[PDB]
Amino acid sequence: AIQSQEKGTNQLDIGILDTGTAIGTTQLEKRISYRDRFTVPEVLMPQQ
Amino acid sequence: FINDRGIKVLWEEAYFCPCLNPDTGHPRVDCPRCHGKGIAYLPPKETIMAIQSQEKGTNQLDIGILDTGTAIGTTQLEKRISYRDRFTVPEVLMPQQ
Amino acid sequence: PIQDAKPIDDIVDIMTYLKNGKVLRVKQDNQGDILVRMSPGKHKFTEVSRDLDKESFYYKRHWVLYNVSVNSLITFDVYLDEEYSETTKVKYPKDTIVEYTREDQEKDVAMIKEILTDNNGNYFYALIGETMLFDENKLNKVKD
Amino acid sequence: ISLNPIQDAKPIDDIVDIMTYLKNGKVLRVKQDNQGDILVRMSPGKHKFTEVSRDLDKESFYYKRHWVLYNVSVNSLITFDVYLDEEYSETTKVKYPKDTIVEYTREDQEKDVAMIKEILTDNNGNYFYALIGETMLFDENKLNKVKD
Amino acid sequence: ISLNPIQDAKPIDDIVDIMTYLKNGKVLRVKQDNQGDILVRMSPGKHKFTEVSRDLDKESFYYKRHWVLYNVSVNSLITFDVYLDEEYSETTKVKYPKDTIVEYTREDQEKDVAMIKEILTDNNGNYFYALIGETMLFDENKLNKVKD
Amino acid sequence: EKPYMIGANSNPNVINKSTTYTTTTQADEQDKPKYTTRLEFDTIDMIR
Amino acid sequence: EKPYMIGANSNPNVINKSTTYTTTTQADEQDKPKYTTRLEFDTIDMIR
Amino acid sequence: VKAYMFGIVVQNPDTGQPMGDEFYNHILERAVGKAERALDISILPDTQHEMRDYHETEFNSYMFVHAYRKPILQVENLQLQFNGRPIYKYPANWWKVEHLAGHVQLFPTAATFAPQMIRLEYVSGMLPRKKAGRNKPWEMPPELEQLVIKYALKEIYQVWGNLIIGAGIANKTLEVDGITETIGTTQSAMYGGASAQILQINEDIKELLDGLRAYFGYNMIGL
Amino acid sequence: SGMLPRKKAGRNKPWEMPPELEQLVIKYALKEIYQVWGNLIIGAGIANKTLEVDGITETIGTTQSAMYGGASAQILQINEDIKELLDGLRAYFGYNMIGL
Amino acid sequence: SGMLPRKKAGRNKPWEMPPELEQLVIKYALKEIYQVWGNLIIGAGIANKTLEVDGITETIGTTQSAMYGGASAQILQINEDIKELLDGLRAYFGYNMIGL
Amino acid sequence: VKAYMFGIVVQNPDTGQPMGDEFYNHILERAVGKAERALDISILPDTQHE
Amino acid sequence: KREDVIVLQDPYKVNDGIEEDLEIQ
Ligand SMILES: [Zn+2]
Repeated sequence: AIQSQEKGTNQLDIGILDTGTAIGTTQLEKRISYRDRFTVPEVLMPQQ
Repeated sequence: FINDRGIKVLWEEAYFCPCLNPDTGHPRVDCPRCHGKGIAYLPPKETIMAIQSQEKGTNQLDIGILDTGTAIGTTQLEKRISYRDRFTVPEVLMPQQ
Repeated sequence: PIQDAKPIDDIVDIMTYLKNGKVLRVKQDNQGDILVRMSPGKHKFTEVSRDLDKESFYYKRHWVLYNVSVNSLITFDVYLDEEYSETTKVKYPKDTIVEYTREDQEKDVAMIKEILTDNNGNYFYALIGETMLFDENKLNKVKD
Repeated sequence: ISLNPIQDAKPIDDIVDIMTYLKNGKVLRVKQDNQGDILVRMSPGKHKFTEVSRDLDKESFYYKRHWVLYNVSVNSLITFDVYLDEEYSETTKVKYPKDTIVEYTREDQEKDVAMIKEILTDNNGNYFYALIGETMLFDENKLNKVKD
Repeated sequence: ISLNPIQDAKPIDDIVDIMTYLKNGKVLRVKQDNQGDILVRMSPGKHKFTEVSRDLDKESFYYKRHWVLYNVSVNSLITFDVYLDEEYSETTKVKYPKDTIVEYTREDQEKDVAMIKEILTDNNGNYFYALIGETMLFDENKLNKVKD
Repeated sequence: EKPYMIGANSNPNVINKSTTYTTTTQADEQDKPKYTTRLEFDTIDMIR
Repeated sequence: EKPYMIGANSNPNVINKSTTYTTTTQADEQDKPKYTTRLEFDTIDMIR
Repeated sequence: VKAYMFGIVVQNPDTGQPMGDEFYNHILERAVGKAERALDISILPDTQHEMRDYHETEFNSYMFVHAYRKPILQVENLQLQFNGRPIYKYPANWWKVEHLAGHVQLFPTAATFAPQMIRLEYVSGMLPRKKAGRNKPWEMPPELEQLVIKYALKEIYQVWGNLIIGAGIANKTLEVDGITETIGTTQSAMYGGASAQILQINEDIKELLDGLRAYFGYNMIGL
Repeated sequence: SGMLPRKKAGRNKPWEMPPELEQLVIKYALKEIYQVWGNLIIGAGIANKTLEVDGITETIGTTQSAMYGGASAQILQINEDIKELLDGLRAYFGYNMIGL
Repeated sequence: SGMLPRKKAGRNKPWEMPPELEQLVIKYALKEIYQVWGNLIIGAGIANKTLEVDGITETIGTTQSAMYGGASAQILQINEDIKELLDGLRAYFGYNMIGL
Repeated sequence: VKAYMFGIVVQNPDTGQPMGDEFYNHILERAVGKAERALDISILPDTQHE
Repeated sequence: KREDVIVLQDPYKVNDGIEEDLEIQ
């Protein structure tokens, strides 16, 4: 499960940057670790 | 629900104009696609959208007065908006001096 | 007569010409003129251009996708882009509300049925319900 | 086998005649763009003042209009069409009023535009239309209106 | 002891014939990918315009279709398969339509792929399949489809 | 005399009805009222 | 003539059914409606 | 029917279709049929070929006959037969009728029972009323018009009541991004969506129907 | 057969229409009218509603209910009057008798 | 034995089917249909539900209840009509008698 | 039957399958049977050897 | 966010020839 998904944009001298918070909730017995990675094939995101 | 509470609005997607200077990375002052802004736009798409919290926040500064404020909107299903997309509401008129 | 206009009647002919790939000019009401085109290549879809002038070394047309409606084509007037004439220098356009006087000195309104000229440039106009020709002065442009 | 022609409610343009009628005390009906149709009146007696009523019907024994004092504006009269309440009525809300340019199909299959000079009605309440240059009176369905 | 072959609803690819049929007023049925199957029609009378209905069945005395004005797009017609509403029907939603390449087991225990050239039906409503190079007509259970 | 019967419908069909926009104008108007109950505080009881 | 009887089932078995993804396309569509009650404010009463 | 439903449109919720006139005719035909039994009547004009038995007590009473269907607009034939041959066909001026009750009686001028001795042909029904607020006994009273209408509306409301919201949905509310929409309908676990109107139509029919049976009156047969 | 319109105020001859039959017919008419008007006050079949948008909120509770229609109060009061009105008027005509 | 289909509109001979038997059988059929359809509106056995995810919330309350099924209102109205319809039609045939 | 249910459509929620005419005919046959018992009647033309 | 610092004209929408509020018979 995933919630609060945010595409926070910061415009800076280096350029634009995409960073935001998304809150997720797992199943039982699963022990996630720091800097684990997830990918959602179903959901597509537009970029230019 | 969305079609009921929303307002008719023209949705036009955004894309960087080809006229950008390849070396500096900044746009031409005037061209047909974008009038100095570095971002062009596609043809509009008629759409119904809900809007809330509309604010005409005024900042008075040495450069002059400036109009900037937050307005929160909620779309229909299956629509994937992108950063710096543009909307215009013909129905609603705003006074300026 | 004047060769400044050759409107298309049937939408079928319009689609046939679009299949051939020839550009079209589509008028609007109180709005800019439009050019319409069929995209080349594998995928076929309509494209439009807000520009009107002929392509040249100093001027190139811009094309983008749009969901053109058949209603516009069937209703609005359509021409071939290459053979369109910019203007016919006449006071009154075709299909315009005008006022005149009948043979019995009775005033009546009508729309222009035909626009004509002689070899010397004098322009004659024919109104609906009136077979005879009318001078430019004899007509009156009715206000909307 | 018909009924005689019915006059349309002539709008009044000149402010002078409007004020003269008002001073005479004759009722006026003002078509406000934003908030509907209202009646305007001059108070009887010595204490002269303008009054408004939204009792928007002809006065009747069973339906007596109530008048509220109001500060009617000159600009309101000028910019808004005004009619005499003796004339303006539900009797004939004709789709194509007199002096209106309408499009009619002629027998030669050529559409022409003509201005309605006379309108009348018959037993069934139909709207017979007279067009300049023709004697035969057309019907509602045959005609068409062109706007702008 | 059978029923004669049943024609499949031929999709129409050429836009020109689609527009010609539409101008003739014959109904069209458009299989939209996102939001289901709809009917498309040209308005009768002088006021020509396209109309849509989701009254997705053959017209019947007890079931009359309602038509809403809509601005149908050319691209919609091109990218979406369109059928004549006189043909497209529930009568035969065959699992293996005509011209479809299907895998069939031959008597020598060697699976071969052949294209269905003819399909018919019998008293029980079964789907007899004709495959090129063979005369005997196969059944639904024997065959198989290969995709991609 | 004759019996009063409903008869046939008369409303014609209308297509593509556009919305009404209130027109801007400097001219005066009159605000159409509604006469009904009013709510007020019991200021005497507030003093108490 | 013959009595109408239920008979046997016809639905075949299906295994490993995949989800449907709405296909992206620039082409136009028509938004399938629902005709039902609408909620609105009593703007006249708001004026009051 | 639509007039009594002034301001209500019966329309499919998932598509713009309204129900056609044919359905109304079909319902109306069943509304008039239900009324024709509910008060024992024949209402539309129709021609009847009727055979009746010979009962001595009524026969001696000026040949009294109670038609199976009423009212009797008129009588064409009245004959007595033995084996299909007319034994005696009476003069036209002799026989006389009571239209509303349908009594047929004969007034001649200058075992105890047998089956199907006599033959009767007559037209049963009511003519449309010619003038307002009035009707002849041989003429359709205004109440039957309204009664048949109200029977039809009972069916139409039974159909329409399901199309108010969704399907069997009583209470709803959507809350989206601080927006809120909320509806509570007449539909309930123990009452139907149109059952408020249906109940009121029953209260209306009961007043109407009872008051009209007094116009025709009770039936009687000797034994 | 029938009744003449009443000539003088508040009075009627035996051959003359009493004003209540006029009123009674009116009240029977109003029963139909309220059976119509009760449906159209807010949409159809809507008992309760509340709507909140952008800091403005409204709530309305109609007389409509699952058990009774929106005009049911008016109809039921009309019945209460008609019954009194009709029972009293029957005393002006009286019961019907026939010999046997 | 039996009845012929009705030939002329709104009429029937004694040897001819009255339209209500057609309607009565329809209403008996609809009783079964509604006894089926009432189960399938939302899942099964679900009376009330509300679901809130990520700032969007929905609440629905069905006609289903512990005491009455979702279509019970339609069935109970069908009974009210059938009883009137059937009692009236029995008067067309009448009671049965046999000597002894 | 469908006409009387105008605007209501019944489907198997697990599939796109609405009930076919077979069920309706089957139901209607037992309905006309039930009415045939509800009044002591014969309701379809039928020869009898009594 | 509102457009104040940079302003562009309303987009050029393609019009339809269907007259608004059109009578049908
Ligand atoms: Zn640019």
